[PDB]
Amino acid sequence: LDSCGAEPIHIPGAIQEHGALLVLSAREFSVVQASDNLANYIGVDLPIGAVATEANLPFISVLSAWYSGAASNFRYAWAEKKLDVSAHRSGTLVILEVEKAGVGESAEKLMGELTSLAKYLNSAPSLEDALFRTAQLVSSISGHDRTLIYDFGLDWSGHVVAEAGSGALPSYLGLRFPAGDIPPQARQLYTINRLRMIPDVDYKPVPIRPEVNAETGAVLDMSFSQLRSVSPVHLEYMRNMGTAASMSVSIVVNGALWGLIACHHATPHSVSLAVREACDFAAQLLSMRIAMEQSSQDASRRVELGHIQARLLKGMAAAAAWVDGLLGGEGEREDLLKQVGADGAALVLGDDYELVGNTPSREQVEELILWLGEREIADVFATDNLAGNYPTAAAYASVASGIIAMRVSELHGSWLIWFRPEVIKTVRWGGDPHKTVQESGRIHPRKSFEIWKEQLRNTSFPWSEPELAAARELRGAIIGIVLRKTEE
Amino acid sequence: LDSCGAEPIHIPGAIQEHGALLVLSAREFSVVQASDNLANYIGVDLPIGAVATEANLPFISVLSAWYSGAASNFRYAWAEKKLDVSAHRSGTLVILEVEKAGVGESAEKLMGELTSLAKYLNSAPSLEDALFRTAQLVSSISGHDRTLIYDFGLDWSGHVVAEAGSGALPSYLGLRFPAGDIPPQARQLYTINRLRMIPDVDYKPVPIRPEVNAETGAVLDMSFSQLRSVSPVHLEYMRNMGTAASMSVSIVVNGALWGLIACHHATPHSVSLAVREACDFAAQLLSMRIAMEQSSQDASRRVELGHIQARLLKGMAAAAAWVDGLLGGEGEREDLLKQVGADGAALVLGDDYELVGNTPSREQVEELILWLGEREIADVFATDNLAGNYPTAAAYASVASGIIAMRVSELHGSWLIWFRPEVIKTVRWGGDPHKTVQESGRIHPRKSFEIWKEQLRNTSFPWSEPELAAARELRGAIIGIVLRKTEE
Ligand SMILES: */C=C/C1=C(C)C(=O)N/C1=C\C1=NC(=C\c2[nH]c(/C=C3\NC(=O)C(C=C)=C3C)c(C)c2CCC(=O)O)/C(CCC(=O)O)=C1C
Ligand SMILES: */C=C/C1=C(C)C(=O)N/C1=C\C1=NC(=C\c2[nH]c(/C=C3\NC(=O)C(C=C)=C3C)c(C)c2CCC(=O)O)/C(CCC(=O)O)=C1C
Ligand SMILES: [Ca+2]
Ligand SMILES: [Ca+2]
Repeated sequence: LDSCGAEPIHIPGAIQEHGALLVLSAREFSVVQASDNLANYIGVDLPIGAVATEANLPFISVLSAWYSGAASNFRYAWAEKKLDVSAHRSGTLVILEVEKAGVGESAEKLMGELTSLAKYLNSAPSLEDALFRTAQLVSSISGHDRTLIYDFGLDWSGHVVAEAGSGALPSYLGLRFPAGDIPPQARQLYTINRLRMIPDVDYKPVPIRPEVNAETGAVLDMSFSQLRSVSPVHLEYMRNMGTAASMSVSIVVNGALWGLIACHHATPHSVSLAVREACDFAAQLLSMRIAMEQSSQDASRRVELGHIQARLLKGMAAAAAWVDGLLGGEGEREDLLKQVGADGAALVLGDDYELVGNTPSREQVEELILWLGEREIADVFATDNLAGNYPTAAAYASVASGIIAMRVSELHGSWLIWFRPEVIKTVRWGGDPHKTVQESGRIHPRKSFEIWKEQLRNTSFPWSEPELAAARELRGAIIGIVLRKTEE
Repeated sequence: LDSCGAEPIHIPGAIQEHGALLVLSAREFSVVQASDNLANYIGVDLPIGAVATEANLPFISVLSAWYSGAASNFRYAWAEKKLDVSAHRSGTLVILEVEKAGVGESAEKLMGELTSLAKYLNSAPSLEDALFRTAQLVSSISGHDRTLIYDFGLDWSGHVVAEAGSGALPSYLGLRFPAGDIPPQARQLYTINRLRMIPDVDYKPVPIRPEVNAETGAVLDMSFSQLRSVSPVHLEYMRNMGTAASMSVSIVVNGALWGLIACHHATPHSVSLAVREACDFAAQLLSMRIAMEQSSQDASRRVELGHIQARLLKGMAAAAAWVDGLLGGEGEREDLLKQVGADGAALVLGDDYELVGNTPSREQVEELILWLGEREIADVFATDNLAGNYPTAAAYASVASGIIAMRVSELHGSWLIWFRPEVIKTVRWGGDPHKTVQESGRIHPRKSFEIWKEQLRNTSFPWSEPELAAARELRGAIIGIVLRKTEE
């Protein structure tokens, strides 16, 4: 259960103060909803149900032409009001937003800056150098007191891997922050909407009315609203961190959220639409370099584990008993361990326990199998910290802090379990990563982000996605080989 | 009409000599078809209709397990017969192939070689350096007399951009070869099947029988058959080139065929399955570096042309007459030309001709519009060599060798045409690129690939995909703006 993750952040029915929002129906461009501050930004009152005309909205022919083409987002520089206008499509609606235009900016200056970044990335000595250059560029153009790059781990915790700034905020470079600082619905949203900005932590939310959109009969889906009012609890987190403004940018690599470029200010601070879009572009450029590196490594590992797989599957088929493809020689046993980069394995077939390499005792495995028995396992169970959910395991963390466990073969109660040892390491966090407080029925963030150091115990080197896949495929192979052998 | 492009290369009903082929039905693994040389490679006669058993095929339980999992290709090292076995799925069939195994190779040596390439690419000073390193690696592992990298142009002609080898074959580095050397169905096939090998140009094809597959009732689709007998006319091309063996590898970037790693030998030469797969891997690695570079440039250009588009669309909407967004000031006119990187444009609205920048005369444009009038144009007509299909245009190649032409507005006979000048350049081809001979009812390749040099005339700098898109979008915008203005 995750109460943080359950907040419906995409439907707050309000926006921040630095702009206004209008919802139009696609066919007619009839005004279906509006933020309470609309007439202010645009100088004309649009009653609900009324038809936007060119007199109200000088850009409406451009909006019309945009609507029916391919571009996902509308942009229009409304010089007269010094407003930047943006829009997106949602169902049968157009959601239109306006904000103050940038001052003293040009497309041509931003293009030269991004071109230089692209060229630098297109050589790119090293990823580290690519990350620092990208943070420095974003810092230069956004004017924020701090810009960092936040790299997500397999558990959705993250480490600060690059940083630039004015000195007005603390340094978090090299620190880890827990998964729960960005809850899963926020992570999902941030996968599909790559930009956000909070220019003043203490804005007063501006209501969107009417509450119910008459075209849809539901509340407004603000997933792609740039002005969307943000979660109260995140604002509390910002206050606790001492950041009066933020802006972040998703780094999306091969369709998955790789990390964030996160920016903060010690006082209120906004960034123009053109500069936000340039920061997205910068993140995309960086993502291309990251991808080169990520995919080469991943693919190489899959090739490697494929070779080991081919040998195991061949020996399993050639042997009288499939198990001897795993246990029947020194190469077989070495390959068994290498298949997932483990240091040990138990093959448990009914009452026969066969321990290979470095394992817990028979007695420890039997207890572990009883413990596993009581869970639903789709294909494989994997953990890098078995003591975490199975405390009796702390007694054998030196050999089996990490496990991949799975049922195998045609016999219920037969398992293949791979083991990894504890690897102790010192981990420095931005504050106590267990510190969330429950109060008035809600989970609140920690108050301190001061370096919080631990000697991490009972935790193995993490299981990679190629190692998990290889486990799944081995499992599939064992049963398919068996099935076919049985046809005879 | 393209008779070269019409040959059904994926259904020759025969294979090359260096392996054998068996078609199995998926459910039963019943033998549906076989190459005439099968019993030779595998030592057991499989009558058609008969059920493959483990005695015939020791790997059949592995094949069975593979069939029902996710992997696209089967591989099995049949040590006893020193055969490499491969397979793929096609409809309800499995197509299984066997060939001689490699001698004195290891997975671990190939992995170290590819890892070093990946690491080099993951810094990669320059694309040129990446291309040469990749050719050198492929040369090292494949043993071919020559390895080159062949980069496709927008017209599907290609230039040799890297090369390595023994000296036993000529150098083609820096030469261009015409589009018709690889016809469009071959290019399509090579987009989805990234590997091919022809170990001996003078092999005698081995028939697959029966002719009709009884499970499907049609001939065998050999698109993904590695042993497939190849087009006779390509074999003629190889003989003319003096290459007794070849192997090539597609370089696929963002789903499109970017180029080939092409290898040749002056005498017969084969490459093992493991080495072919390593060459595919090498091409994929290279593709990741190419992609970084390609996508950055493309994306930057789209941003740039987007900015110009936003200005044009805004001026078109603000003006009484949409045309003044294009003609109504110095910026408007500059943006009009810049929208597609042109040096000139004609906006022709009924009988009013408005020429901007460097154009042909009114009289020349009027004739051009008559010529255009007689063609079907989906959205835009674009060429980099207008004299090519419109010879009277040679008289104004200095100003309008290249054009993008399109109908615009709500009035039939209204056009926007952008112009580019001739850029003369010296082009060196691998033989006369117009030289194909018709004989006995078929098109044959040239006999000489000796450097063939021309001063290329009547040809502009080529139109890029972002420039074409920008033209299409402008066209869409003009009509949408007009439509909405008209609502009033
Ligand atoms: C019970 C809920 C939450 C706890 C507890 C908590 O700590 N956060 C909780 C919820 C949300 N956080 C949201 C957004 C968000 N969080 C971060 C986190 C970081 N900021 C940093 O500076 C660093 C590290 C140096 C971290 C790890 C960021 C960057 C963001 C995005 C907003 C921004 O750029 O400031 C969030 C969603 C907010 C919204 O979009 O409505 C929730 C619900
Ligand atoms: C009328 C048909 C053809 C003309 C004329 C011609 O010149 N080629 C014709 C047809 C086919 N070519 C096919 C394959 C193919 N072509 C090339 C071309 C090159 N080899 C080179 O060395 C260089 C440049 C240095 C070029 C441009 C290659 C590489 C290939 C792929 C085969 C290989 O690696 O040798 C083809 C299809 C063959 C098949 O797959 O069946 C046809 C029909
Ligand atoms: Ca990561
Ligand atoms: Ca190219």
